[PDB]
Amino acid sequence: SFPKYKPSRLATLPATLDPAEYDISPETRKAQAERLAIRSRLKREYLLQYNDPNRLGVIEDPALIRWTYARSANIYPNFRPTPKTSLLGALFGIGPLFFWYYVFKTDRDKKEKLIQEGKLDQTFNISY
Amino acid sequence: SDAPPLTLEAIKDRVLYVLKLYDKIDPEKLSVNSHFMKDLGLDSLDQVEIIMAMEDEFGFEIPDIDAEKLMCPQEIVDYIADKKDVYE
Amino acid sequence: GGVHIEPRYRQFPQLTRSQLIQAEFFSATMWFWILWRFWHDSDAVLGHFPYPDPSQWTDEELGILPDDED
Amino acid sequence: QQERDPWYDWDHPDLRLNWGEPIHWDLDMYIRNRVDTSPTPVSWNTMCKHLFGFVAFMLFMFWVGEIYPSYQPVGPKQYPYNDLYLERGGDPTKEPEPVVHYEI
Amino acid sequence: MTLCLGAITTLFTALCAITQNDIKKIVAFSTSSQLGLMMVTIGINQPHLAFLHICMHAFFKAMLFMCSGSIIHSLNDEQDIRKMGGLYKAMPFTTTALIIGSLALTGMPYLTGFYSKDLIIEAVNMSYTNAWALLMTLIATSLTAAYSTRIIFFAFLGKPRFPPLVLINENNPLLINSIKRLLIGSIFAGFIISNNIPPMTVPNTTMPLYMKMTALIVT
Amino acid sequence: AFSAPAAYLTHQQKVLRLYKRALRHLESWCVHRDKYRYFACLMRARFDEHKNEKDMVKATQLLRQAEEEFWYGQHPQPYIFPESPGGTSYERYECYKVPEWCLDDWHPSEKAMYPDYFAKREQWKRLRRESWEREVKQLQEETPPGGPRTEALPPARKEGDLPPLWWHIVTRPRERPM
Amino acid sequence: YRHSIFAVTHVLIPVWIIHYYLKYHVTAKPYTVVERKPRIFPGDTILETGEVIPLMKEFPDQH
Amino acid sequence: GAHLARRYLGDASKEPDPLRMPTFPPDYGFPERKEREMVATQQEMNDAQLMLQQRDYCAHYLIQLLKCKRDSFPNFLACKHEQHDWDYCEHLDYVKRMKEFERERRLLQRKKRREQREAEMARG
Amino acid sequence: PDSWDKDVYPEPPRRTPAPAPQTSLPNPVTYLTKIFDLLVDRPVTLAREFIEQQHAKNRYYYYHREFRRVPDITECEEKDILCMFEAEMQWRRDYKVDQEIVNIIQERLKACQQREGESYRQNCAKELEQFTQVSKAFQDRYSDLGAHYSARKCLAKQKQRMLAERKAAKEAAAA
Amino acid sequence: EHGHSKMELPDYKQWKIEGTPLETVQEKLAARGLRDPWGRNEAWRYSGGFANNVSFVGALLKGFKWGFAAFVVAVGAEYYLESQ
Amino acid sequence: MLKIIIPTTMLLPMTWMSKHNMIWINATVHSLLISLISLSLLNQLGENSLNFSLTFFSDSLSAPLLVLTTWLLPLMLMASQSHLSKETTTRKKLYITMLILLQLFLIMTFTATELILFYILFEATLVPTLIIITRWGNQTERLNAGLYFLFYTLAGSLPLLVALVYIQNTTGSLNFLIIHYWSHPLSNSWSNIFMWLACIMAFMVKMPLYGLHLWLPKAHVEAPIAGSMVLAAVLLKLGGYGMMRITTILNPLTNYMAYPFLMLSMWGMIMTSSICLRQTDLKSLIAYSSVSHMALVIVAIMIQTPWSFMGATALMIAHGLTSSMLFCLANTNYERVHSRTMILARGLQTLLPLMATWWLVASLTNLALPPSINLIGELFIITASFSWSNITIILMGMNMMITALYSLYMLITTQRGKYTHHINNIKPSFTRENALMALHILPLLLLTLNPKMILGPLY
Ligand SMILES: CCCCCCCC/C=C\CCCCCCCC(=O)O[C@H](COC(=O)CCCCCCC/C=C/CCCCCCCC)COP(=O)(O)OCCN
Ligand SMILES: *OP(=O)(O)OCC(C)(C)[C@@H](O)C(=O)NCCC(=O)NCCSC(=O)CCCCCCCCCCC
Repeated sequence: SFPKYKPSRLATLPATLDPAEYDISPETRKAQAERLAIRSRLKREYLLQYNDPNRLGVIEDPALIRWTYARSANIYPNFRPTPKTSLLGALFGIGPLFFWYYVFKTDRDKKEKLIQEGKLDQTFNISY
Repeated sequence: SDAPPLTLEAIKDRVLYVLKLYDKIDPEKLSVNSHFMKDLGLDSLDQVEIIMAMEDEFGFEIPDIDAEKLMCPQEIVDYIADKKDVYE
Repeated sequence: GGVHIEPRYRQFPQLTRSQLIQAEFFSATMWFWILWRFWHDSDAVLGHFPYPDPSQWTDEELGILPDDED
Repeated sequence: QQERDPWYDWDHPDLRLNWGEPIHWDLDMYIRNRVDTSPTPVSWNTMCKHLFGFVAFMLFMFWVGEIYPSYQPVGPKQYPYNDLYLERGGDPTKEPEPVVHYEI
Repeated sequence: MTLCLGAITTLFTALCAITQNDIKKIVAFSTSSQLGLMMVTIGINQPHLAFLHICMHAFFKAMLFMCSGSIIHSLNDEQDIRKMGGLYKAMPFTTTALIIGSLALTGMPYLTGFYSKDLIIEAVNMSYTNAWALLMTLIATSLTAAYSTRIIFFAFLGKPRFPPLVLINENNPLLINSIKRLLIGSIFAGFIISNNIPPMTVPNTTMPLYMKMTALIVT
Repeated sequence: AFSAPAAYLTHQQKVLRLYKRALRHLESWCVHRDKYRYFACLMRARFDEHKNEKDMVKATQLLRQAEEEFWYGQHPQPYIFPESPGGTSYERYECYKVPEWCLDDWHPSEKAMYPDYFAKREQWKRLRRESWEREVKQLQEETPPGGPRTEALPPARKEGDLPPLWWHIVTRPRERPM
Repeated sequence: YRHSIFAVTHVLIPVWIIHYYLKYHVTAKPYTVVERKPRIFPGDTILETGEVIPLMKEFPDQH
Repeated sequence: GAHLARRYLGDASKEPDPLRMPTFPPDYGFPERKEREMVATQQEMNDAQLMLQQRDYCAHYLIQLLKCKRDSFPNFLACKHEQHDWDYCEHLDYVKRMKEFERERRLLQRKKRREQREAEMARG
Repeated sequence: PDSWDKDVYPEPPRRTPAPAPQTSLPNPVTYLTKIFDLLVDRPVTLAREFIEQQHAKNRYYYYHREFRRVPDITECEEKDILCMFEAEMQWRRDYKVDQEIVNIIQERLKACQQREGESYRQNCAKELEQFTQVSKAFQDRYSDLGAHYSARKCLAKQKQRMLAERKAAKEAAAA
Repeated sequence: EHGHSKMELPDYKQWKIEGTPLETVQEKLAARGLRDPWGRNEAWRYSGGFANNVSFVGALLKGFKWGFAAFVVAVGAEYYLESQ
Repeated sequence: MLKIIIPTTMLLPMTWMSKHNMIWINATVHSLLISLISLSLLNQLGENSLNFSLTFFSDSLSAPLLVLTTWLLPLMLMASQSHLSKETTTRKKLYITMLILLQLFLIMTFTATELILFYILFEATLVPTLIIITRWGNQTERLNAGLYFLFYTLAGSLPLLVALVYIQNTTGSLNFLIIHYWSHPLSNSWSNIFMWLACIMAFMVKMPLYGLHLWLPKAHVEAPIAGSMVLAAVLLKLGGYGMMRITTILNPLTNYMAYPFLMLSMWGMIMTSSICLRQTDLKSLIAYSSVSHMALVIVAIMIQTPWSFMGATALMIAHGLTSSMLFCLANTNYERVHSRTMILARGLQTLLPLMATWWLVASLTNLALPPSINLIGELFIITASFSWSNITIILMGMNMMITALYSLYMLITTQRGKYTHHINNIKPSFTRENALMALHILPLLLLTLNPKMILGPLY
């Protein structure tokens, strides 16, 4: 009996504290086998391409290209106008603008009123 | 730094020196090719304790995946020599 | 720049008497300076001027009349 | 990517990535030079609570100390020439209301 | 604001230093606490005293860091206080230099840290300040003494804990001269500077006996 | 690092790893050597109480409470070796490691210096050139259908053969190149 | 000899250049170099005028 | 502290307020009320340009100390008598301030007791 | 030095104390200043004498440019572009001159603050007042004109100020 | 010129648990029925020049004797010179 | 001004009648000579201007831009030498002809005594850039990018022309001197509001304003190196110069109408600097940095104070130089790796130390390290905005922090760390690239000695 550990988004659960690894089953073992099989196939291909004395360039990585394309050029064709996207876009693209407009307009109206009333003490304020 | 460059003679001497201080191992029966589990009758926990002793004596820690498959003093000497790039 | 000193492997390292006498000299001069300053200017630690007791003062010089005048 | 295996023989040891494996959508956010999600010896909520409590207690006690200051049993310091009027601000043509200091 | 910021900074940094295992991290939190004390001095309207503390801290903190670096280089790039043990006799010059530096840092009387830090505490005792800020300054002084004790004890007093191959060496003229110049500095410069500069603040001539010495009992 | 990882960790490997981690963190807690020896032998005794244990179910019930107890008292600032993945000098000299192919870009005036070294380099290049042609066929014949099930490579089985994919293992820059 | 050459070519020449620049060009323009006025205490004599600043009020000396 | 404890746990109005001192007339104690004397005149006390907070009633001793420190410069340990005299004058100023503080404390005590006695007499 | 005007840049007589050594211990400052003089000032002075005689061997002059006055924007027809151009250039030159006047006053104030040491708050009240008046005048003349300032905008600002002043004075007189 | 002269190792028979705090450790495990198999290996940490320890106060007072001697000599000289 | 215009035109017959192997040398030498000649325009007066003739006039706002435009062409030729090696002589001469025409159009644009001629050349600069982007572009999206870079600009510039001629029907002249001298206030009316919008949004598009900046990452990524340098250095400053020229007629309506654009530029810089933090492409990151800097310039121009104009001019010059250098460095990496991805090629300091030093200096200038002219412009704009309103300092400080963050992120991702193992075709830097970086960076550190030459007419 000890105080327990609570995982969070920025503090993930340790591997040793994951009960899922202790629920060992034959299909889990086969899944790990095929996972390491595909990893070994990729490693073998990369090592074959990497140790070649005739290759004098850059080993093009399909995964990096896929990552860059999905991040940059695959966004709009998959975009769909949904209520979530609509409200999120409207908020994050309009709200800050109107908030800053309100703040600056209030400040400048206050300053202009103070100037017109003459109670500002703008002495030595030559450079503007 | 100023550290002297160690040789495999030094590595083997230090490994055997550490193993002889292990009272669970009779100093006369131990050799550079003497296996730990069969020739010396040591458990797995004794092997991991030996690996920890080598780590403390040499100042670097061997990864566990590589550590569990070090069964002879010569294997430890060779692994350390490959790690530290020892010529002669 | 210095002299050659070899490793020892589980015994005490080789020490030159030069560093020993230098360290002892500097510790001795630190303690001598501390004692000399404590002797010559002791008011820096234990003070020089006494702290008067506020209650020890009498009512004559504190401007107090016996509760009847003003 | 900080919590990946550091002893594995990665193709990109600094990045800790392998050639051909799928790349996380947010890889450039976890690159060992930025936010890392490695487990901590203490639960995140506990550290949050402790830090917030410490900061709040310090601020509250600073406010209390401002409310209840510490000082010595002395009066205000006395300055000779009308509380040093001429050399603090100037204005010599007004003849300020004079104050004189009580010798005790 | 400056007084409160300095007080919280010095308190928190000393408290963090009180239990660190890296020597360099300990000295870093020490210098952060000293900067917090400097900011506290600024907050009580004593600028020249803060400048004097800057000048003395330069000497003794730089020499402390050089001693730590000498130890680190001696033991083959090791910084955790769990792995340097008995170095009082293994390295005598580094030991005595670090001892003198820790004494000056803690405001041992008539050293370079005395002439600044004791005046800092004396001024903070009799100013219209926060009670909390004064309390945290006193606790920071106590924690400074405590972490100096931690460094000396864990690095010089017990039995050795470094790897068997002893490579401890000190006989290099560059290191010896560089350490000794700042040793002479941290010994005598406090007195020399304090007695050479013109008086730039009103002295605290009269004090209660307990309030005059409170830094000593705290340390 | 040198050994290719297996598909999984067996129970024995997990117990050994937990034992080593517990000993290391206990050493971190117990600074002095005699106290560490006493408590480490106590840990060994408490660890071998169920060494001769029989069934896997409650043995896996164990080594699970042990993980929680270790994580509760894991010394949040453990000792780390200087060159370990958390040490103060983990990747200090990675800025000094220059690949060998850079030497091919050297000016002929630079290669006039160190001529014997470049002669040996040419010999090594020729040896790699022939050995690669042998190695590719050896790997092709040896590998099972569907590719390797593990990232473990076979050794050389003939007289003049060299281990497959050896160039970028033996030509590591150095541990401390400068 | 090395230290003599060092002091000649690393201290003397820069100080010559700086002194020439300050004394003949920087000080040519007004208000470029402004000095804090030296402190005047009772009993001091001034070189240019020669008068004597009077002493103090003869305060009662005790302890 | 003891005064802090007395003021912050006892009656607040029983103890003086440092931000409002003095709260009583200066002739309220005795009618003589001798006046403090400043030795240094404005001209010499400005020509030495000590400091704006060093310009107190102890300025003459500070002027003497500065005079020596300028005069006997290489031997920085030459003069201690003027430093001692300046410290003594500052000590005297501090004890005068403490006298003022205690005077106001006991004057407030007397005023409070007089008011309480008057209220008791009115009640009876 | 006659390189600048003493009336434009006033300086106090610079009274300095005389040495009054109370000890027989020789100071290092005097010896250091003597050796510095001997090794630095003499070679520098000789080089300057050589350079000055070389300059005196070949003497030639340069002159300050004088600008005549022209009709300003107030006496300028509404659409007469030529007189508007002349008045505009005159106004820009006057603006530059006023900027340099403010610069001179600011330099006076800075020199006063540095020279007076610790009694600057009292001994620089005259310079502070002078700078206050000059800054007030400059702010009235040229502030709030904008990036595209012109003589017409300055004239309009002045006219608005005079309207306000006249209205206020009329109200005060008839109250 | 470096440290290359073939430094020799000591003999492993030199390290004995005798005279070290490892006796206490061995006795405390023996009360429970246990032995430390690596106790001898660490004996070198208590064998040679490491056999003596200095207290914190002793370390602080590293050069107190010579300093006090010089201080009293200087004080005596000052007294004998001023009272002339 | 014909002494600069005629040699630039004569560069065309010299290019076309040169040897098959001597075109680059001739073009570089004569472009450098023309830049040396154009350096004489830096002598300005505190009075109105340098009125050469009825058609062309010069000012201390036009002179630095003209000098930079003349100076950029030799750098563009040096950068374009490499990737055009396998091109036929006719097409190389066509590329040089496009660059020469672009320089000529910019040179005639920056004098432009009349607003209609300014508009004509300002829109004429669109054709050579479009051809350069859409013809000698490596990737397939160039065509798409070209369309963007076209239509956006025209969508902003077509109304302006209308407004321009409308002004001539009401005032009778578009000559800048008469427009300045005969200026009258703009009353608050819907007609005047739309006239203001038509006169402003033409230059707000090409700056570019946040929300109208979408064409810029596309055009900068898909253009060749020389197109990128000419787009980032000079073609972005056309909007700022046009705004400075045309704001003299929009008063006092500018004070009322600046808010929608001030809000978009003040919040826009934060958004673009944040976008720079998460970018897998070097060229896109540099483009968004350009967007942030030009948003700050927009704020400065809209504030309309002398310090604002000085800061805007200095920032325009410094940003042009720094962005050109950054694009050149990224192109030197791309010519080796052929990828244009930040994370793939790493640890290049250990392989190319001098190029790493160039990267460090370029990032330091982009980070606005004092006393560089970048920081002079930024500080002047910040002070002017603080005078405008005291709350703006929050946004400016946030932008400064994020700018330093992403600049050092650029430096660390590419130069520091461990090199990519499987990349072995990283040859030592040629003398051409090193000379290109030196010629980019030395003018910046020389202009920091005489800041008054790039501070504009309000100095
Ligand atoms: C990439 C996108 C950028 C494109 C921006 C385009 C918007 C520019 C602003 C509107 C363009 C046309 C404005 C008219 C040009 C000015 C000419 C002028 O001043 O004449 C006006 C004419 O005013 C107009 O005709 C305005 C009518 C506008 C009709 C078309 C409206 C287009 C959309 C306007 C709303 C959007 C505003 C912001 C633009 C957002 C684009 C992102 C005066 O009328 P008079 O006939 O002379 O009468 C005087 C006697 N009473
Ligand atoms: O023969 P070997 O290959 O050496 O295998 C060793 C062993 C026999 C133990 C193993 O292979 C085996 O077969 N075990 C059978 C059952 C078993 O051991 N089950 C696990 C027992 S759990 C346990 O030992 C409790 C540990 C509690 C202590 C935790 C440490 C906490 C430290 C806190 C920080 C200091």
